[PDB]
Amino acid sequence: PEAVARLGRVRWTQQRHAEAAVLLQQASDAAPEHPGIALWLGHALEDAGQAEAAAAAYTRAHQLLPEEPYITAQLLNWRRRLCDWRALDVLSAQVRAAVAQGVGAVEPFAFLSEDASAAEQLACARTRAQAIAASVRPLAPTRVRSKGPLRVGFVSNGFGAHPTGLLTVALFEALQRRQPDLQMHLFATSGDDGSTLRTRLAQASTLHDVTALGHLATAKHIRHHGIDLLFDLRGWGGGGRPEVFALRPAPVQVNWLAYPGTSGAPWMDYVLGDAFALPPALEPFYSEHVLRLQGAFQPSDTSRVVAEPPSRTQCGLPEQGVVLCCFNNSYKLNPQSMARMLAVLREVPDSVLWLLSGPGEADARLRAFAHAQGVDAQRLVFMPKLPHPQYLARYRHADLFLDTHPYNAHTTASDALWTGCPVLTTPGETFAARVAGSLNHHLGLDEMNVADDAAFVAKAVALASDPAALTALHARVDVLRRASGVFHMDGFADDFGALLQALARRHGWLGI
Ligand SMILES: O=C1NC(=O)C(=O)C(=O)N1
Repeated sequence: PEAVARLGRVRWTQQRHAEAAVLLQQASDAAPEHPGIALWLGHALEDAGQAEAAAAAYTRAHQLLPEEPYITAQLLNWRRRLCDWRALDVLSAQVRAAVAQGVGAVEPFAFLSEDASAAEQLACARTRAQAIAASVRPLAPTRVRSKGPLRVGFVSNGFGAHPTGLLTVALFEALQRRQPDLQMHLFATSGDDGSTLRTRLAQASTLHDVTALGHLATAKHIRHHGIDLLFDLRGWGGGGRPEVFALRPAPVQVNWLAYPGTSGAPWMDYVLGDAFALPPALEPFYSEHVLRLQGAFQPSDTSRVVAEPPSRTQCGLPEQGVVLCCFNNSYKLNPQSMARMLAVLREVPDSVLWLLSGPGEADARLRAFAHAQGVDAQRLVFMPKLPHPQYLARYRHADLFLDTHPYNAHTTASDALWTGCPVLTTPGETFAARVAGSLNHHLGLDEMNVADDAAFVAKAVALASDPAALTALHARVDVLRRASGVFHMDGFADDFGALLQALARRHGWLGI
């Protein structure tokens, strides 16, 4: 059992994931009390795409080492992803308690899913950042160059058909064309996926494939290019590499557009946000010194021709009736967010709720939940996984997009609005809970940022039972869509590049 588990750990290392699971299973069966085993069976199954089973292992892992914070955090994040709300209140309290005593175990990105103040979030991101910052030894300090073309770098694991590259690409294209004085460098931590996004990016910047490399080497590689300002678009989220940034390969390091919160990190100099999503009230809760673009913090791909979707029926929708949708990551679909969406459904009879098909049995769960809330399960409709262009097309059948709290739709909110679908949100009290709000505000749709849950249901019921007002809202989105600066990458470029040159001067750049 102790041996098995390690062979199967070997299999794990050499992507023979299928057998890793069958070995680790064989171990777990024979020694069902061994927490370390339960724990490896769990990462095993997960990476063999057996979600439900994977989470079952973390449950037992938790039953065996109840006082263990890291396991508890891992279990909660797994249950959110599967929309399994058994004991969510307790689990959520333990994770927050850990952060408070931290130790250390809560991953900051998972933590974004919790009902937690901007303060707890800072505590959490600082605690993590510290354990990393200590175990590492920074590279020889350097300074922003005095003379010349400013070298600006961005590191990300989604350059290509992913959120990051998918938001930044028209931006990178505008900057090549409008900000010649800036030299744009993309350090891509994932390989060429053959997406036209990946080509475009490579065509608009100098794209370095550092996918082969390790933390130390990556830093050293960035430093080889003598990058003056280095943007972390990663951020505490999956596909590393914070330890890269801890080596401070660049003398100025900016947290932007990727991780919707503070880094808590001593190696991170600036965060870039906006007046709305990061307002003065919230600055004390950022370790970075705050910068702000003139408009919304988020760019997007303003060349996308939204395609034509298949008929409502071929998309599983009925023909008449309002389609309110919430395309978002499953972990964001919390009890509070589902309740308020289902409340709309109850009071507006005709009507339907369109969701992304989640992992494991998430969809069965949300069905059963809808029924518990006294709503026909048939009225939830689930979209499968689809290439961006076909996915993006689906918003054409959407009537109103209903945001989640406390972790807003981010790229999906930008996607809706671009296709012309209004987005309803309740801007909360942390950056991540204010991303929709900031798009709406900057687009001019303040009436779509409402105060609380009751207001959310009220506004949505208003729109859903008055198609006249609803059709007119779309019309309004459309005007605002082409006239606000939110979707003017050209202006966004000019803004960014100027704010970039400014930062550079403060750290002693003499331009030219
Ligand atoms: O481009 C996307 N394709 C998807 O299938 C999806 O779920 C999403 O959020 N974004």
